[PDB]
This record gives sequence, C-alpha cells and structure tokens, in this order.
Amino acid sequence: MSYNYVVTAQKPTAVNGCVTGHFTSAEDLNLLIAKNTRLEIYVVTAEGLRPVKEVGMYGKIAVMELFRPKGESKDLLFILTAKYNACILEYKQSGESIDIITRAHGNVQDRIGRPSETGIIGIIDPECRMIGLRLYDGLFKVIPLDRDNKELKAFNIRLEELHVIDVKFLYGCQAPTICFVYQDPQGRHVKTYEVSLREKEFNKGPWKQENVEAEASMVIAVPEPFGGAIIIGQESITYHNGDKYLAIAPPIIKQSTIVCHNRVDPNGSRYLLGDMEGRLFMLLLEKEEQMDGTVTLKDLRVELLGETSIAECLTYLDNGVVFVGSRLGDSQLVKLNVDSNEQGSYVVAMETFTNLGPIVDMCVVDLERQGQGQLVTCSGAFKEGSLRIIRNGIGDEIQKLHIRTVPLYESPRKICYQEVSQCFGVLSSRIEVQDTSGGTTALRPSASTQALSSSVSSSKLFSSSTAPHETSFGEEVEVHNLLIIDQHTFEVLHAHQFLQNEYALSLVSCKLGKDPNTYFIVGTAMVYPEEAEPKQGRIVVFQYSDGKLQTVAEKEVKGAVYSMVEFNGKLLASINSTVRLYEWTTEKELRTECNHYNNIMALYLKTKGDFILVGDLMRSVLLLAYKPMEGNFEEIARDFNPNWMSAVEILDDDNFLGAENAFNLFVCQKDSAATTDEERQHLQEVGLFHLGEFVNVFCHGSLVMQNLGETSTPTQGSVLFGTVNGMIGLVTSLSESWYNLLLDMQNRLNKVIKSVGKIEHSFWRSFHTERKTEPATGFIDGDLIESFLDISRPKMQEVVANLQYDDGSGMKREATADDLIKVVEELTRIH
Amino acid sequence: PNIINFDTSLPTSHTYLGADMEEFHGRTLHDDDSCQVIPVLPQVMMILIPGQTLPLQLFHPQEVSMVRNLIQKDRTFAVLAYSNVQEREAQFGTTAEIYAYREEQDFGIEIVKVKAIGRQRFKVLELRTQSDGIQQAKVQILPECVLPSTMSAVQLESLNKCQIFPSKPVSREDQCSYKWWQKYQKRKFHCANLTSWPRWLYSLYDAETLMDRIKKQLREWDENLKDDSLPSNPIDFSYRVAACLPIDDVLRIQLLKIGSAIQRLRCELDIMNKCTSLCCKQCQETEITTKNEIFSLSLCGPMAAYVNPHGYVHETLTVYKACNLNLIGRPSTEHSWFPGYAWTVAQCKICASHIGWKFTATKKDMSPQKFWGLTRSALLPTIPDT
Amino acid sequence: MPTTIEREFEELDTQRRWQPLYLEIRNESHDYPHRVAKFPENRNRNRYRDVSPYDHSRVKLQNAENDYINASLVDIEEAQRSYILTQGPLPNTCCHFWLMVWQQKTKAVVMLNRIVEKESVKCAQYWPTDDQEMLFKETGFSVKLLSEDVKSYYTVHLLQLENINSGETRTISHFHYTTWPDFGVPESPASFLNFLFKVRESGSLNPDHGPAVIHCSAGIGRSGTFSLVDTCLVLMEKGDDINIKQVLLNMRKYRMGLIQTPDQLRFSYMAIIEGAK
Ligand SMILES: Cn1c(=O)n([C@@H]2CCC(=O)NC2=O)c2ccc(C3CCN(C(=O)Nc4cccc(CS(=O)(=O)N5CC[C@H](Nc6cccc(-c7sc(C(=O)O)c(OCC(=O)O)c7Cl)c6)CC5(C)C)c4)CC3)cc21
Ligand SMILES: [Zn+2]
Repeated sequence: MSYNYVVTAQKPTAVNGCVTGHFTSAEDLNLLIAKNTRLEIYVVTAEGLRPVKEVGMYGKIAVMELFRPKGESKDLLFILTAKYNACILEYKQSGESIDIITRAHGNVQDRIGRPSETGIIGIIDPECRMIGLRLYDGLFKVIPLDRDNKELKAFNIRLEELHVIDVKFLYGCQAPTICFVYQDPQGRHVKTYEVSLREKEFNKGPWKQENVEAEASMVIAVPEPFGGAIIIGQESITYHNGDKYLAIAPPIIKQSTIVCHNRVDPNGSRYLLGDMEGRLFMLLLEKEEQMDGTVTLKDLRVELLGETSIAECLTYLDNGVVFVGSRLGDSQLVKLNVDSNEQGSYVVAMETFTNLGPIVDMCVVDLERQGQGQLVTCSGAFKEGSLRIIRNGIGDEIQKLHIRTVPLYESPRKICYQEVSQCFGVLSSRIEVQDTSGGTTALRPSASTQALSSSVSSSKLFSSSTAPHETSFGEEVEVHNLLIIDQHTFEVLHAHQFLQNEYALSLVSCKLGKDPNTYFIVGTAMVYPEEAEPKQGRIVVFQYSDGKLQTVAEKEVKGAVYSMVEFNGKLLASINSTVRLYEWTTEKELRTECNHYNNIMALYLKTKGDFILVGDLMRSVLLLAYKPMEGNFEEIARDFNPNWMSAVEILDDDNFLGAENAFNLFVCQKDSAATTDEERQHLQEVGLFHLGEFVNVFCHGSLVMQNLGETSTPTQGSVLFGTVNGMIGLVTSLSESWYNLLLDMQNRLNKVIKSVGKIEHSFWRSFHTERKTEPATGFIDGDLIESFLDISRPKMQEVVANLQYDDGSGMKREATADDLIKVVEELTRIH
Repeated sequence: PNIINFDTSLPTSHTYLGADMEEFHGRTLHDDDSCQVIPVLPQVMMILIPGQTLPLQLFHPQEVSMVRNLIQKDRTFAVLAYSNVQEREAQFGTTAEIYAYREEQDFGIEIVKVKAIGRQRFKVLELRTQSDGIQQAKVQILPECVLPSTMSAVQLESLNKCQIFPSKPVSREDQCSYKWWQKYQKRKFHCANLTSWPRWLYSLYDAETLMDRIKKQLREWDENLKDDSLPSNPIDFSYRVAACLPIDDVLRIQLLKIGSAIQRLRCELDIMNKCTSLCCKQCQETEITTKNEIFSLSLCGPMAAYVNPHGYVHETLTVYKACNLNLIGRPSTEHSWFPGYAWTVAQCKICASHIGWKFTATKKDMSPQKFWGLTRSALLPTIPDT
Repeated sequence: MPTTIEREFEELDTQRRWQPLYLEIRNESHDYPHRVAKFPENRNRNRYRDVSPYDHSRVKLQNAENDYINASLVDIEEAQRSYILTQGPLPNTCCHFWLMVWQQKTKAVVMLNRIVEKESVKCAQYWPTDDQEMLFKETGFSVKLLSEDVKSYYTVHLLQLENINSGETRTISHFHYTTWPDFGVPESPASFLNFLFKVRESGSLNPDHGPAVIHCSAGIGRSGTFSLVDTCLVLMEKGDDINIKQVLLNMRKYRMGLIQTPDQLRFSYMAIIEGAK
C-alpha cells in the first residue's frame, strides 16, 4: 500500500569537510569536497578549481581523510559514513574513463553501544600503520593497514576516560601515540597514550596529563618539527611537548570560539583558524633554533586575517587561495594577501558557490507564465542567508535550474506570497548586543534596517512585570521582523518590527471571511528567559497597500501560537495543545468559534479540506475532522510512536507523509472501513525510507510545468521538500503495477550496478534508528531509476533478462531497452 | 512549619517487624517485547509503577503457596492496573520482584511479610485462570524506548566539540548559576537555527531541562530534599516523580502507558503545574487541600505505599494542613508506620467516609509536628481547580 | 465441683481485667477480604458503611444479577448448626431479606431490638402486629402474621411467608426479645436463659430446616453475644469443657461479631454458667 516515488531534484550543497591531497595523481593537487552524500574531486589550476569527478556514494560522510601508506603512490582515500560503512578508495584512471575503485571496505558498527554525544572521530596515523575511530563512549576502534585487512576488521581498545572532546595522532613518534583532552569533575585534562598492535592495547604516554583551560576543545598535531601538540580553548592557546609548555591568551580570539583549523605549510609554521561567527585568523609558530634538534617555539602569535562566511572547514590549497567550506552560507574561494587592503583585512574573495543551505521554509510560487512555478526558499542563517529563487530551465543563461540570490544579512524563518500586492511576507530575525544601558545595537546593516519603510509595532498589550536583569553587556537578543519584499526587484519594501523579546512563530497569507482584502496573519509568542513555557502570545493581522502596513486587528491568545493555516473561510490556529478556529467578523475582528484540546503540543498543522493533521515534535500525529453542521472537531485517528520528527504533509485524504529521526521518511495511512472501531481509530504506518537528509519543510507543487498529459500521467500528485543540507527532493504517488515494476527494476539494478565502497543499496535505504532497522518499504529510490539510463547498453541488456512486464503491463511481454528507456525518460520529467 | 527534624530514612525502611530481610539485591531483567507467563497476585488492587517499593501481607493459603513458589522461582509476579474494578478490566500491569521476605506463621495461621519492588511494565495479552489457586497471565513486556538528543539529527559536525560543557557551578548556593541554564541553552541548542523551530521550543523537549524544572519544584516542596537523592538517569527520574503524584487511577494508568521518558516528564510537569486542589472522591465539593501544603517525609517523596496489618495497601500522602476534616479516633501509636507519630482516623464533614490519618509526634519536640496522612483513593484531584 | 471457667471469671472480676481482655481479643482479631460487599455503587444498599460481611463467610444467594445482600452465614463444625447474620432492613435490603430467608428454608427469625431504640429509628419495621396481609410486588412476596403471641419477657411474631409466583408457603417462628434496649443487656440472666431454652426447643437448633437468621439491625453488638452463648451451650455442655475465648475467636473468623464492651462478655459468661446444669 501507499506506493510512493522520491527523487532528488537538487543535490545537497552544504559541505561537511574537504581535504587537500594527491588523490588523482602524485603530481597533481586535488581538493575533495563532501557535500553530505556527494563526494566531488576538483583539481587546482592556479586560476580556479577544475572539476574532475563527482560520485554519489550510498551514504553520508561521517569522516573522510587522505593518506599515503608508503606501499604505493597516488595517495589513498578513507571514507566513513553515518551508518559505519568504512571504505578505502583509489582514483584509478584508464585513459579517458575515470573510476573510483575500492581497495577495501567494511562495516565497523558495534553490536551493542551508545553512540558518543561528541560524535565520530576519524584520526589517521601519520605513518599509516593504523586508523583510529572514536564511535562509542569508552571505546576506541582501531583498524590496521597491512594489505591483509581487506575486510576492515577493527578491534576496540577500552578507554578509562569517557567524555572525550577531541583526539589526534602525534607526529614524529617511533610508535603510534595519541593525544586527547577529556573532562572529569576535576576539569579538562590533556592525556596521551601509546597504542601498540603487538599487545592489542594501550601503553604509557610520552608526557603527563596536566590541566588545561576549562573550555579546551581543539587538539592540533604539528608535524615532526617542534613535536608535541597544541590545545585551543575558548580564550587560551597552549602548546605542549614533553616538558615544554608554552601558553598564550590573545584577546582577539576571546570574542568567539575557534571551530575550524588546518595546516598551512608542510613545516607547520602557520595555521589557519576559523571561528564561530565567520572571522578568520592565522596562528604563527616562531621556529626558534638554538642548536641541532631545535624542537622549540619562541612564542605563539595570531592575527585577524579577515572575515569570511561561517566556516565549517578550511583548506589552504595552492598558495594564497584558501577554500572556506561554509555550511550555513555559501562556500567561497577567498585569496590571502600579504598586505592589508587599506581596511585591515588580508582576505579578498574571488569565487563563491551556491548553497541553498538550511532551507528553513519554502514557497512554490508561479511567476509570470502560469504552470512554470518557481520556488522561493529562506536559506542560510545569521549574516549569511538569502532568499533563493529557483527556476527550472529557460522557457541567456544555460543551466538546468537557475538560482537567484537575494541577500538579507539576517536569518529568515518563514515566507508567504501575496498575489494581490505581488509581495513576499518573509519573517526574519536579527541579533543585537545590549549596550551598557541602551536598547541594544546591531552588528551589520541588515535587511530589516535598510528598508524603504521601517514601521515598528507599538501594541499596548503585555504591560505586565518582567525582569530583564539578565541583560548584561554581551547579550545577543533576537529582534524579529516581518519584511514585505517586492516580487520583481526583490527589494525589501517594508520592515515591520515586532515587540521586544517577542518571537514571531508563524505566518500565513489569506483572505478571511467575506472580506475581499487579503491579509498577512502573523502569530507571535511572548517569550521570557525566566518563563520556561510561554504563557502570552498574539495573533496580529496586516494589510499591505499603498506601500505601507496597518494593524487592522490583533487578538490576545494567552498562549504560544505555533502554526496557523487558512481553513476555508476561517483561521485554524494552534496555541498550546489546543487547536482553535477563529471566524472573521464583518467588524474586522477575529472571533473564536471552537477550540479542541488534544493533550499534545500541536506544532505541525495541515489541512486537506475538512481534515486536519496535527503533529507533535515527538512523532505524535493525529487526525481531526471539522463537522460544519455542528462546529466542533472530532478526532478520527491518532498514532503515538515516540520519535523525533521535523515536518508533515498530506499527500491525499488517506496517506500522510512526514520526516523522522536519523533522516528518515515515513508514510502513515488511514486505512478506514475497518471491522473494529478501535482499529479504524489508529493510523497504520505503511512507508519507511531512509532518505539520508534532515527534511525541514514540505510544499505542494512542482517546478517542471503544469499538467501536460492530464490523467495519462502515471504519477498522481507531487510535493517538494527542502532539507538542511540543501537538497530539494520531490515525492509523488504511483500505481500498484508501476510500483511492482520499479521495485523489480530496483532489485535488478542493485544486482548489476556497482556502488562506491561496495555498500548495498538496500542497507543504505533501510529505515534506520535506535529502536530497530526495518528494510525500506513503499518508496522507490528515484536516483537509482534515473541512473539506470546512465549505464552502458550491455548493462541494460543484463538488467532486462526475463523481466517480461514492459509495454502496457500486458501479457507479460518480454522487456527491452525501448520502453524501459521510455518509462525512465518519462519519469525523469516529473522533476 | 518548614523546620527540619527526624530522618526521612526511617519511613522507607518499613519498620514493621524489625530486620533480617531477604535482601538479595540480585535483581532480574526480562527481554523486552517478549511474551512471558507470570503469576498474578490477587486482592492487591493498586497501580504499581517501576521503582516503587510495595509492602505486602498475605493470609490466604493460596497466596502463601504463591509466595513459596516465587521464592524458589525468579519471584517476579504481575500486578495488574485494573482500569475498572468491575471484574478486572486489565490491559496493562507491572512486574514486581521480591527483595525483602520474612515468615512468622503467627498463631495457627500463616503470615507473609514480603516486600517487593516494581521492575518492568507490560501489556496483558491473555489473562486466563489456570492454576485456580493463583491466576497466571501471559503478558507482553513493553520496551523502554530512549530517544537521542533532539539536536543529534542536525549534527553540526564542527560544533560537536562544544557539546560538552562544565558542570553546574554549585548545586543551589549561587543564583547566578541560573544563568548557566541560560548559557546551557545557547550552546547545546545552537544548531536549532538550521531547523524551523526556536531554541526554547527544543528546550521544552530536553530531558535535562525537564528534570531540572521538576527538581526545582520538588525542592520547593521540600527545602531539605537536596541533591544526590534523585536518580541521574531520565528513565528512573521520570518513574520516581510518577510515584509522588497525587493523581487518580485514570491519570496513573495514562502515565504508565507512556513509553518514552521525555513524554512522561512532560505530562508529569503539566499535572504538577495544573492540579492544585484535591477534593473528596465522591463529594467533589470538599476541597480538602491545595498544592501548596504538600511536603515529603521520605526519600521516595511526599507519596508512599504502606500496608495496614490487614493486607490492605494505602498510598498515603503527607500534607501539612487539611480542612473540613474531623478526627474520629484517639492518638494511639499502635502500628509503627511513621516512627512515634500516632494516628487518628479522619473524615470529611460532607461525606461520611474515610479520608486519612492524623499524625502527631509523641515526643512533642519533633519538627514535622502534626500533619495529615490522606490516601490516594479517597482524594480526587481536579484539573481546572476552579 | 466448679470448673476452671468460674475460677477465671472470679479472677477477672477481682483484678479488673475485662477491659484489657476485650482490648487484647480485639487486637488479636483477624479480618478477611470482604471486598465485594463494599462497592462505590453499593453504598446505597449498605445500612452501615463501617461493617462488612466477609466474602467467604457471606453467601451471595441471590440467583440473579447484582442484587447485593449485606448478609452472612456462619458454620462451625463444633456446633454443626449454621446461623445467618444480617443488618437493619432497608426496603431493598428488606426484599433481599425476604428472598434470603425464602431460599434458605429458614424456620425462625430472631429480633433483639425495637424500632424506636433511643427514641430513634434504627431498624425498619416489616412485620405487622395483627394479621394485616400485605403483598409486595418487588419480588411477589406475601406478609402475614400467624398470631400476636405475646409472652412475659418477649414476644413471638411467627409469620406465614408465602410466594405467589412460586406458589408455596413457609411458617417461621419469628421470635422477638422485647425486653432489650440497644447497646445494653437485660438485668436478669434468668429471662435470657428461659428465652434461649424456648428458642432451642423450638427446632431452630436442629438440621431439620435451613439455618436460622439472627439479627439486631446490625448483627454485631447484640446478635454476636447471643450466637456465642448458644454455641457455647451446644458445645461444652454436651461433653468436655471448652474454653470460651478460643471458640469465640474461631467464630469471630466468620464475622466481626464482637460485643463493643466487656459487659456483654460478663453477661455471656454469667448466662453460660447459669445454663451449665
Ligand atoms: C485499621 N488499622 C489501620 O488502618 N492501621 C494503620 C495505622 C497506622 C496508620 O497511620 N495507618 C494504617 O493503616 C492499623 C494499625 C494497627 C491495627 C490493630 C488495631 C486493632 N485491631 C483491630 O481492630 N482488628 C480487627 C479485626 C477484624 C475486624 C475489625 C473491625 S471491628 O473491630 O470488628 N469494628 C470496630 C467497631 C465498629 N463499631 C460500630 C461501627 C458502626 C456502627 C456501629 C453500631 S450503631 C448501632 C445502633 O444502635 O444502631 C449498633 O448497634 C448497637 C448494638 O446492637 O450493640 C452498632 Cl454495633 C458500631 C464495628 C467494626 C468496624 C466492625 C478489626 C488489630 C490491629 C489496626 C489498624
Ligand atoms: Zn467525602
């Protein structure tokens, strides 16, 4: 039941990590970028980046590294996925055909173990004698490399220290030695160990376990010169090597937390540091000599190189140019300069790559010609982040999909569209630092400030007592605004500001009651740090005309309205485990009609006519029906299977789609017409599919064109989903015969196609969580079907051996690469 | 009224016959989602939740045969949560394992002074009536589902080093340590900016924040409670607070049906914030006491399970002041219960029925002084309290 | 030759231990489930919410749906004579008593207190002084009095209870100890001895018919002492002497037929001694 088809309409654009090495050839410098489940290899050309390959391997990238084990040339790659699917890769080129061969592979999961909250650590021994994985608490997996462990057989070493922040290997040691900082009630201590494969256990460390700054987070291993390691904390940088211990506390890095680092030169004299807020510094080592075997540092010095995007990884590639792999914003290719630019910044940007980033909300809006509905997404966060306009094709630019950026320099959160005003109601919020006694100040010129009109809400409500005492000097308080942005020029027309410490939760655009005018309904919640659960909120309404806004109604709600939708002729809101239906009177004032309490926080709220889907964050999903002849909500069915959950959508009156923990997709079907009342009162879960992406928002509509084949289209309905890594996927519904045919196609393709890392596709797509791991049912991996046409004709012949099926699904007539090609090329048009 | 005296350890000891308990502390674990046959001990009508300690006195020869049969066996026996008392109306229960047993066989009859403790919850599959001496039921064990941190999904890998933070500066000596909670939220839940929800909403689903919110109100109930007594694990903490909730059977079974610890903490907090007045079971126009008079006198909390010397379990609730209550008996210590506090039967003026006891310290210099011992069954909380 | 019972009685009188004796006999008394007898929907049909008949001792001879009875049956193998204990006859419980005695093949009825004890209603009157036949349609019962039968120290109210739907009749020697106020005992134990001899010679103390029913609108304070003196007379006068307290505890296992005051114990001992030989 509930046969569905999911296809990636846009590959993820957020990078997890990038490495500089010699993967392709010994004489070439390669940059490897890991956009979640997409590994791309580029070659530096001293004038830019030359793409050389891209591989969509079956899984995320928990860790990736490059190492040359001295057994051969051309370097080697190591990949470990979120499902613990470690593999070793080699870039084997054959004349013109480029291939990624797998030297060895293996699943490195432990049967029983709680994953560490810190996360996966993937260190590689500099001598390539071993690789060390920190996957679970109190354990340290080790994989030796001796050309024998082709099955990636690892052994776990017990570790006394449970809470480990970061681990690294030490350069220049006769035996593999690791160093790591850990936390105990005494504080943070930097310990070291000498891991030996002879006894399959640890040994004594080269030096002691002295205490470090309480916020020590980074461990860096400088190369053979200078020996030792460097500990980076919130406000102190220390260097330890045996007896030597040299610590500095520069005030420049005190502002933020260092979260990115790497080497600059093979000698390790210089290091690049990226911080939480996007600033980039450069740390120096003095390389002081006194005699043979200098192994000394005179002192450490850092300098603010400049400001870039919020870095997730940094690689100094070629010279001067450094690739800042941002994840919240768009990755850049800025170039270092030895001299300042008359502004104190040594960095100049020369190339930026698109990154839809978070995609916190979406809006499928049909611009100019009807049918060709473009998409508007609220990408990024903080100074990064913009309105992204995605249009499929051109009817000039030559690209399959064109992306237009409208920077806002603040984090947008929600978006709606208004035909009448031809405008965009984008919610947004900026960060302001409180003054000594002033009402906070900005940090950048943001969209909510640089606007044509800048009205501010001055409601008299909420005059009760509060204690902002907590508002010390450095206190990043969020100021929330509603921005009316022009459809055509995408210039912020209006920048309405909400009340202080008021959180604008939800926003919608509708036309309530018999009134012809359309309004932006914004539901906001009064929030205070003292109060754990908000108790006051307001539903305000705005009308935009003549380049101005006007609060024509504002209803107190005594709660925290989370999401509002336009029930036909009315306003369906969710306040606090209550779903209320507001009526629009002829006096221009909301009037409550009926409120139904469902004992769960109604975060997600969707409508399908008279049916209302209500969903809690912890998978609690229930159905309601509004009976017009009475005016009250009756609960139809519910489903409580406690699990984390991010979004919902109503595919049709019976199937409901949603996301779930560990980047999963689930479809629950209301079977109905059951023999027993209690059986038909419970929604039967049908579809499970490990998507591998954190789905953030759902939106009905398609980006291709309007109904072309009318009812002859095999796919019924089509929704789009936007995620955190930037993928914008598409989900459709199919028929039983097509589902069976495509599932047989999927099985045979898995049989014939060769993945990267020899990872089974069935295991990769299997619904994975901590409770259990069921195989994927009810979903068709559209990427596999679309890749079916990308293989050679002999492979197509091998995959159609005794299929039958084929044309018209009649008389089981034998298959050929004429209708299978036809069905595949027809399916590749829905997106 | 808040003066601290006498040690809360004594009521938990159940000083009813002295010492020399079985005290095996061997425990037992059962595979989750499995189907086990387990004997159901009858005439023990009460809702038992895991971690709670249940004293028992047995007089029926069938029940003492049951006690022996368990004493050679793994001694885990079912305690059904009777939704309706009509016959059984049983769908869920709770296994309880023996940890304290003695036998005296006073006079020519036999007596059992077994003390047990709940271990696991289950859903009843086949009640049946085999072994007509003692009913055995085949039940399916409900698994304990534990969820990972809600921020583990987004997984900002670079920020992962910042997920570990220094411990609480001091337990409660410093008020600025409340800013630590304000700083804890900003650090742990920073990656919420990649989602569609604010930071504070995710804090409404964090186990640690919910545990601290309950702990703050528990210390409001008992200034002497202090730290180091409540369990650190969210699962055990949720069960412990569920023991000390003056709720009716329908709410109790609602709490028992909840599987995830976070859901239990959220609903426990909501009840603990809403229900602020308890009326009589039948005459709801009584309003015996409000929320502001509850205080704990034992490590288990303000609420505990005790048994009178008749086999009848009484889920008493310690409370400072009780109105519209008239004493019936006289202050005779008789049974130990609370050591040296005596007991007088109490009744509500409107309704001629038992409500609880009144304990008055016999030494005249004990801080608890005079308090009330209302029972769960005789009290009916009201959600609106209006 | 006096027995040890008289010596114990004199000892108790001398040391003033009757109150401690009753206190310790109540402390060593043991209760039984009696859970079914008390229900939230049954409190209306319970005359006294304090007392409750033990489930094993009580017999739910109702042959219908629900229809609670606040009654009980006692059967001691030493005496081999079962007795029925009841409470104040509320009209629903009155019809319950009618069907109870109809199904039990009862032969006599013992009433030991007035309707107007302490100038207040404690039991609901159900037997007319004259014939005054009355038909109750609750269960098709017929009530009629055989005769007034007024005696010197008590009265007999023998009934001729007939079921019309079943179509049968049963005559019961419904005794009534007139000279007895509530929460008290008659001054002269000779009247008690004569009354109990008349009752025991009336066929009630025989397996000829069903067990007799003894009630004092509560079946505890007054019926208990009469039952215990009856079982002592039919227990230790027929052979070896039997201690009173042990058999009293044994019959107390059936129901909480205590006395509420050791004065009733003294009266019971006095009557037993007088009825020795
Ligand atoms: C209950 N307990 C506890 O709870 N704890 C703890 C305490 C600590 C704490 O803090 N918590 C707890 O849980 C205890 C701890 C120790 C203990 C000791 C304590 C002592 N002990 C027993 O007692 N064992 C026992 C065995 C079997 C049965 C019973 C019941 S009983 O003894 O037999 N009984 C009492 C007197 C009532 N009297 C009455 C009532 C109503 C109406 C009338 C009228 S009104 C009327 C008219 O005039 O209309 C009448 O007629 C007049 C006429 O005709 O005479 C008539 Cl009669 C008369 C009748 C009634 C109810 C049936 C008792 C041994 C164990 C007991 C604890
Ligand atoms: Zn009452």
